[PDB]
Order: sequence, then C-alpha cells, then structure tokens
Amino acid sequence: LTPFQKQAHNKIEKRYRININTKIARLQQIIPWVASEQTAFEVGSTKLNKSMILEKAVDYILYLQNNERLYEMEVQRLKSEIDTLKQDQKLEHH
Amino acid sequence: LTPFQKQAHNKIEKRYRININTKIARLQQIIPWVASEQTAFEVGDSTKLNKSMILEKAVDYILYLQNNERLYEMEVQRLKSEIDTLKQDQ
DNA sequence: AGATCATGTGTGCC
DNA sequence: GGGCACACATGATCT
Repeated sequence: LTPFQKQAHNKIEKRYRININTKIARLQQIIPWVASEQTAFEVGSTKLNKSMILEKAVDYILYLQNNERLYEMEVQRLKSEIDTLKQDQKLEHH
Repeated sequence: LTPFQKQAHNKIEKRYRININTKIARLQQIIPWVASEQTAFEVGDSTKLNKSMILEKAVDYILYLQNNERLYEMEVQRLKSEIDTLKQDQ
C-alpha cells in the first residue's frame, strides 16, 4: 500500500466517478425536457444536478410508457372504426 | 472543523448518498428490462445490478421507446388513411 | 488488476 | 451560529 499504489486507486476511482457522471449526462441528453441545460457536475443559465436528471428520467419514461398505452388504444379505436365501416358496407345491399 | 459538526456533515452526506441510490433504484424499477433484479448498492428501503448498468440500460430503453413511437406513428397513419379511403366511397 | 461501493473529508455556492 | 451538492482520497470487497 505504497505511494505508487495510492496514486493508482486515485486514477481508477476518478474514472469510476467521471464514468458515472457521463452516464448521467448522456441520460440528461436524450431527455428533451432537460437536454439543453448545463450541469452541476463535471461531464468531461441554470445548472442541473444529478438528482433532478434522475427524477426527470423516471418521469420521462412514465410519459413514454403512457404514450405507448395511448398509441395501443388509438390503434384499437382505428381498427375498430375500420371494422365497423367494412361491415356497414358489406351488409348495406343485404 | 470540530467533533459535533464533523458528525453532522456525515449525517448529511450519508443522506445525500442514499438519495442518489434511491433515485437510481427507482429508475431501475421502471425499466422492465431490469426492474426485478438485485442491486449492487444500498437503497434506503444471482448477481447484482450496478449503478452504471442501470444508467446505460435507461438510455437503451429510452432510445427503444422513442424509436417505437415512430413505428406507432406509422401504424396510426396507415390506419387513418385506410379509413379516409373507405369513407370517400360512402 | 480493476471495478465497485461505502466512508470521511474539504470546498463552494444558496 | 446551515444545507446543498459535488469532488476528492482513502478502506473494504469482489472478481
């Protein structure tokens, strides 16, 4: 556990910490609600903190999960409406 | 710089660290690709998910979902136009 | 070795 | 006479 060796942890662990920061920033940058903002932290006029990015990430996913429910509902409504038109048209002469 | 206010600074930092871990765990819990796994870290609540894994997956899963909406949009357009084209018959 | 996560610190902004 | 985020540098553990 010499002087060479503690410099080798503080190389490894610094990387762990900017590795986390960059993943947090990448996540911020695909969320259109917060993508443009500057950050409280070193990635490598309001500053976004790690908590807020992580909170918004969860909300932004609920939003996309919601939208998928709405899309699978929209689809069913439209397929349903196509069905009723095809029936009405098939059975009018009858 | 003193025993009682040392003590307090840590009390604080522990809470900050558990807030970040709980937020990461929530982000995990909403991503069905990873939601039911174990965690490498303490939440304030056989191999364990790590922080960066949850972060990478959250980005993977948001791209997936954004990409699917484009497919959903197309499915909707194809249907709306199939309706257009039945109704112009009357 | 190398990654990871937990613990104390010191710093700087509100 | 305060809390906060964040960075840093260690210690402990696991592959």
